[PDB]
Order: sequence, then structure tokens, then C-alpha cells
Amino acid sequence: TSTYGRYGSQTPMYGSG
Amino acid sequence: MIIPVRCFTCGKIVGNKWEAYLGLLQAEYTEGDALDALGLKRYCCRRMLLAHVDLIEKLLNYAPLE
Amino acid sequence: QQPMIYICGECHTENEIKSRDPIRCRECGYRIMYKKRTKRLVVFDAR
Amino acid sequence: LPEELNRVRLSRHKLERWCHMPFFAKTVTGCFVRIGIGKPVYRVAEITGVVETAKVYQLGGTRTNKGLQLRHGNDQRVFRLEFVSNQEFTESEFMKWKEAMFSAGMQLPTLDEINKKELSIKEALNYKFNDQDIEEIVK
Ligand SMILES: [Zn+2]
Ligand SMILES: [Zn+2]
Repeated sequence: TSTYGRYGSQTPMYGSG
Repeated sequence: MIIPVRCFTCGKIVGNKWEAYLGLLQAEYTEGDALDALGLKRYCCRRMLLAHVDLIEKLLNYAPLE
Repeated sequence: QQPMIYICGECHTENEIKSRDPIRCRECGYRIMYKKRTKRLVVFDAR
Repeated sequence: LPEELNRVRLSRHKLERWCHMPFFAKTVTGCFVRIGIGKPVYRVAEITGVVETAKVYQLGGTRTNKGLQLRHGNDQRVFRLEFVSNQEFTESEFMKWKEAMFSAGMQLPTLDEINKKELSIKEALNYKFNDQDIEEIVK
């Protein structure tokens, strides 16, 4: 249980805001 | 806690009749006519819905979360 | 590598408690906490 | 090598465990994160300092209003803890960071520095929280 990403959870961008 | 699935003495399914019984009593039914409408003829089966006390409604007041 | 996870009380948030640790919730403060269900096989021959 | 640089790469699932652990400005300062710019392009920015934003945002279940003072060679600005990527340092991004550091005049941190810094993360992970850190954590 260190980094269970499996990609990921939709990483938001900085230029998208 | 919860309505028994079967009448102890008969074996007739009364688990699907507690909520219907409560609805019929939400109407102006006399307490016996609700049982009569639910198709409960034997008094052994009628006592299942007559005497039942629904505590699972009180136990659900102790929400684990929210 | 299992940290012995507990469930808080007033919080109900899983906390990681290893040995030599104070039993408190990771949030809001709670000295009561319970244990999670086992992972062993639970089988009832319904009767 | 981008693969050795991935050891000190801070993914998104590790910042969640240390949103409130002290000594934060001593363990993360020296590592590299894969921050997002935005379209799928990325740049390797340098974790320089620990800053705090006035914008409180939720990252899954946890929330953190803190920022991170990142810098890609010369281009430095504020950043938040939600735009970081779990993706490892790719070849193109690694070479782009190398060119940003060579174009900026910054020395490339020696590999022994990365070797001695990557173990800080693991010793921080298995740290026993016997002192008064639970109380400040809850506060
Ligand atoms: Zn019966
Ligand atoms: Zn607590």
C-alpha cells in the first residue's frame, strides 16, 4: 500500500483552469 | 427485529406482508380487515402480523455514518 | 505490509494504528475505535 | 537516466499521506515532481520551497490549500497539489528538463545526491509518530 494508481484518477492540468 | 419470513406454526410466507399491512392500516381499515384482505385466514398466521413489533426501525436510528 | 487498520467511532474513518501508537482518530479526536471485519472465510450453512 | 530520476519522483498518492506531517520542507525539497501544464505535455519542475495558497481544494477525500514553489529551469511560479501526475519521468520530458537546466546554468544534481535523498522518503514513511504530531495533525 504505497502507490495504488493503476493512468490514475484523471490528473487535472494547470493550463486547463 | 424484523418481520419473520414464515409463520412459525403454519409455514405461510408473511415476510412480504408487513409493509402491505402497514399500508392497509394507513388507510382507515379496521385492524382485522387488513389481515383478511392480505389473505390470512388461520389465526396462527394472523397473530404474526397482529403481534409483530418492528424494532428494526428503531435500530436504524443509530446511523453508523451519516 | 498490513498496518492493522481500525475504524473510528464518532468519525468512522479508517485509521492506521501500528504498535506503540496512541489510539486516537486521525481527525477530530476520538479515544474509542473498533476493528474491521475479518478477511477469513465466513460461511453459514443456513439452518 | 530518467529511470533513476523516477525514484525521487513524488507521485500523487504520496503527498496525501504527508499533507500535515512536519519536516515537510526538509524531505520534499530536493525531489522532482511531474507537474501538469496542459496538451499532454509535461515538464520536470524543481521542488524549491513550501508555499500556501488561499484556495482550498479537495484532492479526492482529502483537501489541501497549500502550494508548491516549482521551477522549470528559469520559469518559476506557484502550483497546487492537484496538477501533479503519477506518470513517471519519460524520455522526452527528461531530456527537456536536461536542456532546461543546461540552458538555465543550473548544475545537474549529482546522482549520489539523488541516492542519498531517495532514502529520506522511506525513512519518513516508517517514522514512528510518538511525539506531539497527532495533535497538530488533527488541528
Ligand atoms: Zn400460520
Ligand atoms: Zn483521534
